[PDB]
This record gives sequence, C-alpha cells and structure tokens, in this order.
Amino acid sequence: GTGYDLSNSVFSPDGRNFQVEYAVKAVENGTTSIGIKCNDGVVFAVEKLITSKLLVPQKNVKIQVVDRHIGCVYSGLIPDGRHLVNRGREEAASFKKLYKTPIPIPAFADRLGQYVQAHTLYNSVRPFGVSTIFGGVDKNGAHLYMLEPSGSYWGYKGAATGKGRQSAKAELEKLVDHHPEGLSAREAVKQAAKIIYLAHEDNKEKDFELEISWCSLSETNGLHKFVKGDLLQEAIDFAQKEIN
Amino acid sequence: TQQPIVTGTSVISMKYDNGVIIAADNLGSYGSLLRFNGVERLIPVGDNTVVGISGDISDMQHIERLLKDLVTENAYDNPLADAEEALEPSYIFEYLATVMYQRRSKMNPLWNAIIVAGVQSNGDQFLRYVNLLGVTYSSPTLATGFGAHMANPLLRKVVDRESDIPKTTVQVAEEAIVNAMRVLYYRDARSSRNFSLAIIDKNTGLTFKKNLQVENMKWDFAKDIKGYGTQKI
Repeated sequence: GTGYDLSNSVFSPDGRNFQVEYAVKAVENGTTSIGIKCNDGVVFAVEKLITSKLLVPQKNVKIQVVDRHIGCVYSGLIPDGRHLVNRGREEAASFKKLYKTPIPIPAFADRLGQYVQAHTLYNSVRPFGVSTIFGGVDKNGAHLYMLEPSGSYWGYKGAATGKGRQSAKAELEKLVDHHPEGLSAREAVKQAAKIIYLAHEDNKEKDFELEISWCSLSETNGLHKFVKGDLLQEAIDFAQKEIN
Repeated sequence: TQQPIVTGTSVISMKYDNGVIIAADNLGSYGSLLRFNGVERLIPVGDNTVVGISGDISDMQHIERLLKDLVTENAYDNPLADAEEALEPSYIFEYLATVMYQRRSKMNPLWNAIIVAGVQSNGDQFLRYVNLLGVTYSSPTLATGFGAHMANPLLRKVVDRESDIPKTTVQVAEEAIVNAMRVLYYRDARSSRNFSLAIIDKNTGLTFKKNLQVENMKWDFAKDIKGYGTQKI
C-alpha cells in the first residue's frame, strides 16, 4: 500500500525510513558547510547567506564549540543543530565529570550518533534536520566527523554538506589526491576559505559572509578557536584570488 | 550534614591601591597529622580572579571543578568570552555564594571558608568572603580561620579603613601579607612553611607565586629558656 512516509519509525516495503530521507532534504536545502582534517588538527568553515544589509556583520555566529576542544558546524534547520550541540555539551560534561579526561572525539561522535539514531526509533519524534561536521584533537590525533539525520556517521579526511556539497566534495577529493602527506593547519584554513567560495556558486544569487574555525595541536594548543582578523582576511583573499 | 576530613588552614588577603593580594599555605591536614604537602589552595579563574579556599579539601576540589565548568560554559556561544563577556570576579563570587547557601539550606554544606580576590573590568578591586553557612562580607582585609585572629590585626594596621587603600602599595601590602604568613606559621599548629601568594593588579594583571617559604625566623632566644619556673640549668 502507501502512507509508509507519514510516521517516523516506519519501515517502507523496501526497508527505508522515508521520514529520515525527507529530513535529508531539509539538509540539502541548507547552506554549505565543510570540514578539513589536517596533519595535527581540523578546520571548519561555513557559508553565511547575507539576506540583507540589515544583518549585523560578524555577529550571527554559526560554528559552535563543545567542551574546549571540539568544533561543530551544521547545515539544515539551524535550531535542530543547536539542540544537538546542547546535548553534546551535556554529553561531554558528564563524560569529563566521571572520567576526568575530556571526551575523545570518537567517543563524542558516538554520543551524538546514538542520540540522533534515537530520533528514528519512535513516531512521537521527528528526525534531526541537519548533517553535522565536527571534530577536534585528543589523546591521540585529530579526528573529523559527519553525522547524518539517520544517525549514520564516519571519520572523514574532508567532509561537506549542504547546497553546494558536490563542488566541495570535488575540491576536497583533489586535495586528498594532491597531498597524501597531509595538509597543514595554516594551509587547510586557506583551502577551506576557497572551497566555500567555490561551493558558493550554487547560491551565487545571494551575497555571503565566510566563517572559519580550527583546532590544531600546534596552532591552537588543541583548543578550538575561531579564525579572526588578519588570518581570516588573508584566507578571504587567497580565495577571492583563486575564484578568478 | 558532614564533618571535614582533609583540611586546609588560613587564607589571608587585603586590597591595596592597584589591586588585591591573597595567600594560603600548601598543607592538607588530617586531624593533627600534617598529611599532604603540595596542596594548592589558590584557584585562579581566568586572569582577573583568584579564589582562596580553606576547609574540607575534598569539597575544595569539587568547587575547583565547578569553576572550570563556569569557564567552559561562559565560553559557549560567547564571541566575547575573552573580552566584554568574560567572567568577572563578582560573577564568580555571587555564584559560589549562591551554591554555598543552597547547600547549607539543604543541611548538606560544602565545608569551606572562601575568599574571592580579583579586579573588576572597570579596575575596581574585589574582595569578598563566603563560608559553609552562606554568610558573606567584604572588608579591606579578609582572612579565614586562624588568619582571622592573627592576620587581620596585623593587616588592619596597614589598611584600617577604606581611605587607607589608595595609600597602600604592592610592596607595603605584599610585605604585610608575607609577615602575616610567618606569624601564622609560628602559632598555627595546622600550618606549613610553604605557601602560594597571588596578586591581581589592574595594570600588571595576575601574578601567581608558588613555593614561597617563611624566612627570617627568630628562634635563638629559645636557648636562654630552661625549665618552667625554678629550674636553673
């Protein structure tokens, strides 16, 4: 029959969960955001569509920090993203409280994973309308992750989601091929600034504001920080240059 | 309702013309057994605040953990975490004060005496006290436990009233504080010779000094003293 797409935890005849698939739509319909894992950290960047001149520049911050060493960025229903970050924050606080040591990125990923997966178990709830790119540095290395509305997630070398995810994924794959030794924190920041500019073509209609953050063992001491001032402008130009 | 086990003694402090000074020895007593010797009882929060804690050590460690969270949390979604929206000494205090009183009100106190020392964003000096009863107060000089009986009298000889503050320098103040620590080492049986001292000056910022020691100790006269009355040799 039909109607298999009206309730959240229902398996359609072909074993799919349409409500989760419809959530993915809300994600694709959102701004493009990305993550690039470098040789000792990770970089997060996102496209901020400037609906008008009335939006105070540099204000409506999108990237979020979890604990003191994790960065999170997402595309789709923004409020859903915050909700998930809030949970991640409680999730991380609890872990540190019991184990003393700040939560390992992998451990943290499964925490968000289990939580999101949980919203595909009952029809009393709706799946999360966002894909999240997050990661950081921990006891052993840097880790980059992307989590889907289905609750699925994997470790990435580079990741992208949103409107212009295809452009991004293409650009990321190039970097992966042309740098089997590993990009640097400094480099990834510029590279990221570029990929957002390119991927912004699938939305070339509206003007935007670029946002970047990073977490590098050597550059930020393993602490997630936002790219501001000079380092930011330097990367904004590195892009504006290679976009022509 | 509980009873302290591992404890920290006096925490003394005063404010001078440009900031505040606070000190506490590094001992963690267990009754009359001077058990632990590397206990840091001065907790810096940010770069404008230092929290001095006396009393139950397990509870102090707990408060210490609450402070790290304050920081972590204040950072969340706060683009001005290290600027206009950074933790002020007054915020940190009002918070601990709130907790201390909620806990005594649940008949389950955090067995401590706390002094929050710092410099507000507008340069104002901050020095307030809060203990297990949730009781609070400010004064040019503030000390907990023994320090209240022996340190305050000395420190007050330097800053007896508000007006004496602008007339007091970091040298005069730090000197008073250090002499006080020596006196306490002389008459407090639960004190260590080793201590930490911190200064929060509206110009030089926060200076944290570790491993200090009571020096210039008068003991020589002890040789001329024999017996307890009539004994000659």
